[PDB]
Amino acid sequence: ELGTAFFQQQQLPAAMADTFLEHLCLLDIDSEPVAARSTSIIATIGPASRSVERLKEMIKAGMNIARLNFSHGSHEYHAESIANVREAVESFAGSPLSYRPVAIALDTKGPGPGLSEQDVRDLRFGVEHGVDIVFASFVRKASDVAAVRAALGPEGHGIKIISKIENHEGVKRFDEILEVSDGIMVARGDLGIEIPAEKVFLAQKMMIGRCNLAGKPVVCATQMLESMITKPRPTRAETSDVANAVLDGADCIMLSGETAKGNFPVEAVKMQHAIAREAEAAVYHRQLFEELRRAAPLSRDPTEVTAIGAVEAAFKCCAAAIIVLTTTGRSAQLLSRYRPRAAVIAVTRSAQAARQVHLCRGVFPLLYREPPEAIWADDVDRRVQFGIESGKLRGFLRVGDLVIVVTGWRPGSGYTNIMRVLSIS
Amino acid sequence: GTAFFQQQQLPAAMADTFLEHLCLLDIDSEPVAARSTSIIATIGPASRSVERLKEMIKAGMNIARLNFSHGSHEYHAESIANVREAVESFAGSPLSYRPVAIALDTKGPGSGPGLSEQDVRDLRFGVEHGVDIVFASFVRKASDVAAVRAALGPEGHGIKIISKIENHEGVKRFDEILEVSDGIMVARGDLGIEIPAEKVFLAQKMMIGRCNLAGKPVVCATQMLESMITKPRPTRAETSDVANAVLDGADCIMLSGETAKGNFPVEAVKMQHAIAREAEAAVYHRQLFEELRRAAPLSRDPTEVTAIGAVEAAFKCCAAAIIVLTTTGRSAQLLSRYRPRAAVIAVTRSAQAARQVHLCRGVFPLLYREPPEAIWADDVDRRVQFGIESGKLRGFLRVGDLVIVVTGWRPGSGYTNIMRVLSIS
Amino acid sequence: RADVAQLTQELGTAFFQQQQLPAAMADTFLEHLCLLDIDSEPVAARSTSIIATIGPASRSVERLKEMIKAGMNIARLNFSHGSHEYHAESIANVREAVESFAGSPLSYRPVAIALDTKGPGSGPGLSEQDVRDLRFGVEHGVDIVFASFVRKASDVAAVRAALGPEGHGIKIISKIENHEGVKRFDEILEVSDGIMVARGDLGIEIPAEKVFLAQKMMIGRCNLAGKPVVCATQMLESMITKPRPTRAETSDVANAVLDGADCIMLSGETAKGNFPVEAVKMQHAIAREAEAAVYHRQLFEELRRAAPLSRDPTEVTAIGAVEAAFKCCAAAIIVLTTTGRSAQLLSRYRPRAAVIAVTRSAQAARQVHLCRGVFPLLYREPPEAIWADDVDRRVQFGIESGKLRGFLRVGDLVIVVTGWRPGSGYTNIMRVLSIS
Amino acid sequence: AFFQQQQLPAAMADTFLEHLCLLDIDSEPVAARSTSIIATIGPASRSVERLKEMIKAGMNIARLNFSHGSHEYHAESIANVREAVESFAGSPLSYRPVAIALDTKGPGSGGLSEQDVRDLRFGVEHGVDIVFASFVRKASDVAAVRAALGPEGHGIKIISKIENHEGVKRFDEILEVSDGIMVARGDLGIEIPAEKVFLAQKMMIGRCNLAGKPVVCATQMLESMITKPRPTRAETSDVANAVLDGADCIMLSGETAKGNFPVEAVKMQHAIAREAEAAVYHRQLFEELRRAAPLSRDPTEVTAIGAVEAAFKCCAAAIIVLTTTGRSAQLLSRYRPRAAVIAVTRSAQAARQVHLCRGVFPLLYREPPEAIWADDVDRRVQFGIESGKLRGFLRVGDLVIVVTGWRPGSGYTNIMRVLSIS
Ligand SMILES: O=S(=O)(NCCc1ccc(S(=O)(=O)c2ccc(O)c(O)c2)cc1)c1ccc(O)c(O)c1
Ligand SMILES: O=S(=O)(NCCc1ccc(S(=O)(=O)c2ccc(O)c(O)c2)cc1)c1ccc(O)c(O)c1
Ligand SMILES: O=P(O)(O)OC[C@H]1O[C@](O)(COP(=O)(O)O)[C@@H](O)[C@@H]1O
Ligand SMILES: O=P(O)(O)OC[C@H]1O[C@](O)(COP(=O)(O)O)[C@@H](O)[C@@H]1O
Ligand SMILES: O=P(O)(O)OC[C@H]1O[C@](O)(COP(=O)(O)O)[C@@H](O)[C@@H]1O
Ligand SMILES: O=P(O)(O)OC[C@H]1O[C@](O)(COP(=O)(O)O)[C@@H](O)[C@@H]1O
Ligand SMILES: O=C([O-])C(=O)[O-]
Ligand SMILES: O=C([O-])C(=O)[O-]
Ligand SMILES: O=C([O-])C(=O)[O-]
Ligand SMILES: O=C([O-])C(=O)[O-]
Ligand SMILES: [K+]
Ligand SMILES: [K+]
Ligand SMILES: [K+]
Ligand SMILES: [K+]
Ligand SMILES: [Mg+2]
Ligand SMILES: [Mg+2]
Ligand SMILES: [Mg+2]
Ligand SMILES: [Mg+2]
Repeated sequence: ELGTAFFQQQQLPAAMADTFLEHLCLLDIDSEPVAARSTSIIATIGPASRSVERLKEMIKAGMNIARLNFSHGSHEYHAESIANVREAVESFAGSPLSYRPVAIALDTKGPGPGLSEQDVRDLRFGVEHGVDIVFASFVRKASDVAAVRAALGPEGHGIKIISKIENHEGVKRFDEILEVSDGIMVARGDLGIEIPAEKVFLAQKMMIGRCNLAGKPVVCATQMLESMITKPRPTRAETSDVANAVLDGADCIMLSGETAKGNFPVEAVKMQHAIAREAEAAVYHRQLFEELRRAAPLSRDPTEVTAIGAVEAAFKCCAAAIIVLTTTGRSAQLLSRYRPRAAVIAVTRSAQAARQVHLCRGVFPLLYREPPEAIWADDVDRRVQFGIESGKLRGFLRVGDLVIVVTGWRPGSGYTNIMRVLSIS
Repeated sequence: GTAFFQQQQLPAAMADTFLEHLCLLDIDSEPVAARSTSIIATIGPASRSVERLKEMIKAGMNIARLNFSHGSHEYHAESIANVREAVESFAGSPLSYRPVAIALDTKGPGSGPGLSEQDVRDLRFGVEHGVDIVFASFVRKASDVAAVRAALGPEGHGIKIISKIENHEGVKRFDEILEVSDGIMVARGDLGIEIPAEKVFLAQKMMIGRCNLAGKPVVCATQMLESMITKPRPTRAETSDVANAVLDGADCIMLSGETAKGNFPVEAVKMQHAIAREAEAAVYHRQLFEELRRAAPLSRDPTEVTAIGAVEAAFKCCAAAIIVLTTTGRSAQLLSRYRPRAAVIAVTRSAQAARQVHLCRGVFPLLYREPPEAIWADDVDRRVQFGIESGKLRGFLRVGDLVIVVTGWRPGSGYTNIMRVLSIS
Repeated sequence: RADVAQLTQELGTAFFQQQQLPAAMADTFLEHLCLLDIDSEPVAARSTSIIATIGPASRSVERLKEMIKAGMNIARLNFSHGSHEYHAESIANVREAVESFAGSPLSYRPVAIALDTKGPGSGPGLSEQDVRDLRFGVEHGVDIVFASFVRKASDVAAVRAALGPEGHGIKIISKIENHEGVKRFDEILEVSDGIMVARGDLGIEIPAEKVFLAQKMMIGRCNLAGKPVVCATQMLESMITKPRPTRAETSDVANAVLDGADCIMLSGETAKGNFPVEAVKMQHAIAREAEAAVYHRQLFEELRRAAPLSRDPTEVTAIGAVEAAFKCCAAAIIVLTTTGRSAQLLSRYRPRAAVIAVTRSAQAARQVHLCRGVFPLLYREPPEAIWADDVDRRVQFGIESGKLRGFLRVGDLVIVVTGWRPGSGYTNIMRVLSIS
Repeated sequence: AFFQQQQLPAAMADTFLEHLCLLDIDSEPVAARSTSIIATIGPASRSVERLKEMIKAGMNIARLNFSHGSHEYHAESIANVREAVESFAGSPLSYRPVAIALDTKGPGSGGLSEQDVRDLRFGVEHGVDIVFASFVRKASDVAAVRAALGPEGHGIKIISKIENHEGVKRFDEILEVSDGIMVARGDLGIEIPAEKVFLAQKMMIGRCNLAGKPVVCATQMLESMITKPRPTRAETSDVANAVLDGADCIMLSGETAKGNFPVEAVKMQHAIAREAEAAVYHRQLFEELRRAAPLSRDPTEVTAIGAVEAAFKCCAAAIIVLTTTGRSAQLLSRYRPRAAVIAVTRSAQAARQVHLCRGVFPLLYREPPEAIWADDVDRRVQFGIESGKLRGFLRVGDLVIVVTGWRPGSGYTNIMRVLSIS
């Protein structure tokens, strides 16, 4: 039905292993990855990656989130970077095979007591320019997040706040920070200066583990491919670091100087893309799924209940994708937390949700712009078919495949409760 | 509430090891779930009175067994008529009506090598009288099952054949017999004479294990409550034997002389009911579900994929029930094979399928009698509402419970593909 | 298959087909059940002890010799019936039958004598008849007391006090027979040497459909504590009048062994029935089949995970010896013991290997029958001048007795467990020896 | 306080996910660093005074890269290493043996090259302990290296370097005839796509752990430390992940051979390895190693499993083992005990070679002999205890597992004893 060739690809012999030791022993360099790369790539915009033509090459290479580092540059400089990103993104609104939403994230300069005056002004700039995410620098406690949230004013409550953990206090107060944040960034640069360099891997693994347990995005950042600022190829430690961040459970991986100022910004994005694809196939889903299941408390929320049912069904049939309809991205995030091998294709009418779901591993957003049908059930079927046809066009799906489809019982956010098994025709 | 988590051996259910699970079993933890292992009662002089049969149905009898080793065809036709008269006396309340299957147990081949002439005549009697199940005596190989199937003719294509394993050859050729049978009966009486008495428990445990792995019904039979033929209370070994047959994984438990000729037929049914309810709560679902999922192969059949998704969703939310619409009983059987703690309420229009699904542990059949609605989606919803209303009346459901609803995308058998999370209102 | 390939080439495919070894290698309990085979013959010596109640059907010396040969390890005297004179005669007949085999020290079978008390009756604590019967037990040298209707820790303290300073070595097995005993189980087990799941009264005191829960819970907790647990009452009841038991009875015996019972008991089946010897033979045959069907892979992992870390060298040596025995498919673990404690600590990890306990104490040799898998050998030789040579002689006695008894063959590996100095409490050494 | 140190809350976790969640930057490592450090000797690390600092920093194996330098150059490096090592021999209870490994140039465009034959002969003549054989592609390459060592070099350990696709594909046949493996990531990263090297590393480490044979992770682990005093975030993560993967040894090449911070690079590897060893999830690792190790009738194999099990049961500070060839210590090491394996040996070569096995701390026995063999054994065990107390491995009141044999000579280990310290 699928063939022996299917079961030799994407580390499937290592996937069937009964122990983690046997899983390692069965990893094969000749077993090619087939699934689309699920860990998002955040690229820092700077002199080496500002031009519209360079940004088009970075989008093609795999960049999903453009980071603006507000530690340098004026508001005028960053507004031009935003306009260049949006111009490069919209240049592909013709071909549906190449069009992809790209999120814009603002990284603050940092704190002094309370939020700095420059951070208040930069956060206001972000709201005025429609940024999707804020990477808040030096978050140490829950009140630091509340201050950033308050500065996002009356108009920016939909912006995701990713708290950067950069010091001992942030690590110690991690649980209270994660509870009030949308996600976390393991900011290894400052963290490696604030705590002993030999302890950073413990903080990284702990934070990734806790974010995976909470179902919240976690970004691994800084010096992942550092030598690529001046060299065309990374060191053996650098490729290992990227692979291990993905195996640890990071939703996003980041490039800073590699894309902002280095000589090989596009090559650095290509390298992160190539490593993440290899590492995602090497994940030991048998143990991961069982442990995510065992740790996750019982839930009476139908979205959470449908999500675990859909992920279980996708593993049972080797589903090419899980197509989910989402207004805020939440139904896609709840599927993503169980780490399915199947791609989560999120169909949405919200351009902001489409950009923000790049924070969740394995979510491939599709922005639906067709006008509503008069009959709601027909409008749902048209969006389900839109995900199927986009999936066929991009290579996720073929006729005869099985897909899991996740929808809700009435319009509006918060009513997901249906999982369907569909044969692609 | 805290009271909820003290009942149905929930502290023992949360245990991390089987040893800790045994340590946490509590005699004060009352069973809450409806009894899921079916009771087969043999009909005889002690249980043919229509008024006595009504008491046995109320006590929990699900399948009435006619032992063709004793009595004439005229005697068995009167047994069938009395069973049907007692069963149909409750049809005036469709929300509480309990279907009861009729099983024909053959005399056997005797000194012959294959199907005897008396068995050919008895099987034809069964088809003419509309029996639901055949317990075929002394099945030794796959060709014995084919001969029973041939003797049932074209009119008896829907009858379930449960092969009785009663000797060494049947145990050795078990795999080939199970492959062509609808299920198995561990016929301990003859088996204990054909093989050493001290080895029967090994054959019982092996056969139950293999049937659970195949997703096919398995019946534990003979001398389970033997002393209740003359005494009002069973021995300590007898109550333990019933509990252990349920813990082993038997779908059905049987009564022979206890109901056919003894002085306490109703009390024997009540005792099996009481023990099975206690033993089902003591099942270690944490290990059982993991092992059934791991052993079950990948499937591209949407009914099988929806079944595992629905069972996973039911465990996630502590669903009171899985309501499934079924024509042949197949969708209910595929849910049952994963051993959910949630009751599988099977709503069907087929009176025969309603009787036959008693062979699957945890399937509670409801016979829907209303003619089809003009709009198919309304007819589906009416059947689901009938399941909810029957469930509320019988104590399976309460307002505020979560229920998993399993349906298909079009009319007719074979199209189950939808799982939905529903709150009981 | 790579984890057993070399040992399969060495020991042969026939070795790995016996004693439910394909079911033993299974990765899940479901696959373990699927691989159980009625043609896979048991090889190991029966490890669950059989307690037989002595009565009119089993009191003669000649009948007792047949019961010892059939497998009886513990003789139970039910003090609910019979006078002190009647029970003293039963004790003398048991000792005469047991000593008739003492001529060959290498094959002699010690048999424990257990006194089962009448109980408190309508009273709240220790009755006057129990005080008199317990003093009779001390005066007649009984090894074990099965204390009836234990409801709390003070009930066992009262039994201990009635035994006096002379009965300090007697094992107290508390009988759990009612709701209060089940609810106060933890405090009772803490002060008892073991437990008896007394299903007869328990099945009257609590709903009959709940007894299996109390049995499984108590066996689980005793296995966790490493203390003996006895499953009792109506196991082979129909064998009082019939030569073959019912299908529920053979299942009940097998399930008590699979649950983890150290001992199984016969009451009326041996005390008053028409087939006392056949009932013992049936329990022996079922226990051997059920012991091979135990899923050691999960059981050993769970016993290890649940057992707290220990700084007691006897406990540390015990787990190391059991681990080593599983690694090499050791035929036996030979242990030197004074009180039986080192053998009990090996037994709590449920090795597949027989635990051959070499002791000079006749009482400890009788009492270790309470621990599953312990085969006592009574050493009658006087001590050597050099302690190290005396220890080596005792180990060689175990090997030679094991060879003559069929436990050990040339080429087998055995694990030997000893201590660093004389006296109880100093076990700390494990050795791997090849049988030549 | 005991249960807050060495990641013990994370060690008690019921799942790997919970284990990650409980990792604590404030939980200080207490156990001695188990993963050996191999430092390449070059212009930056050739002086006797420099080598003494590197030994104090944690260097266990000195690597001589025969791709560069003459035989005269390498003989001087060997003499300087031995002079620095022997400067600490005055205190036998604290003396640290250091192995000398010869890394061959390789076959180049060719089987065994003529320069490799000459270099291997040099190694035997100069008493090297280990050979890192370059570009091993099949079992016959190992046989050729073994033949070139001759009858005088029967005791030298051959660690096969896997550097290309053929070596990865023929891994099982190479490991079967080798003493261990080196994941030579430099050439491997050029021979196969750079994004696939982590898969080859994890597979090879897993298979060596399964076989109970040493595995070395090598190349660019702390590359930026050649010119900078601190490594990058990717470099510290790489070292930690090689240890978490299961590497017995970690290596420094240019960082020690030609870089500006050779001592600091050794100190950095030491600090990271200690932190990573405490973060190992022993609960799962021991169960998996135990399950996968085949049944055995070899008493040394049987005693080793029993001793490791007993060490975990009592939180033993150490397993003290008497060994002639190092084999009894290697069989204990394969089960990855948390307890240090203190190997007491009279063989100076075995003391150097057991650095290839994670968690084996060699002690070279040089005390006068005892006339009674039982007394001589007891004295070697007391020597293990005293050196352990002096070095901080043991304290009074600790439990240790002692692994001895029933008669003199190698191959007779069969005894495990539980001993209370002082
Ligand atoms: O299922 S996974 O992809 N886990 C694999 C990672 C892993 C498990 C266990 C160990 S171990 O130290 O026990 C060990 C190390 C090396 C061995 O050879 C060995 O046998 C055992 C190390 C590493 C996963 C990832 C992230 C999670 O949050 C999660 O819940 C599960
Ligand atoms: O390892 S053992 O020898 N026997 C395991 C007995 C057992 C385990 C699990 C279940 S289960 O309900 O999960 C289940 C039932 C039926 C299936 O087919 C299935 O896959 C799973 C039932 C029974 C053992 C005995 C006593 C102990 O105290 C102990 O720690 C371990
Ligand atoms: O993931 P979210 O934000 O809750 O959105 C899920 C919602 O999407 C839907 O599937 C479709 O709703 P709309 O037609 O309003 O887009 C709802 O039925 C469901 O509640
Ligand atoms: O379990 P079965 O026999 O396959 O029946 C399931 C069928 O029942 C339904 O849910 C309802 O079908 P009907 O309207 O024909 O009764 C179908 O959609 C589905 O295919
Ligand atoms: O199991 P116990 O009661 O602790 O006895 C074990 C004891 O037996 C021995 O092996 C032998 O002791 P004895 O010489 O006193 O008989 C002791 O070394 C050890 O302490
Ligand atoms: O690990 P190896 O090489 O097998 O050496 C272990 C040997 O060491 C000993 O413990 C002591 O032997 P020596 O007295 O020869 O040093 C032997 O009993 C044992 O066989
Ligand atoms: O700010 C950052 O990204 C850091 O410190 O690593
Ligand atoms: O026929 C039967 O039911 C039997 O033999 O047990
Ligand atoms: O006393 C007993 O043995 C009982 O009640 O079972
Ligand atoms: O030779 C080496 O060490 C390499 O290639 O990495
Ligand atoms: K910044
Ligand atoms: K019949
Ligand atoms: K009594
Ligand atoms: K070289
Ligand atoms: Mg920073
Ligand atoms: Mg029969
Ligand atoms: Mg009683
Ligand atoms: Mg190289």
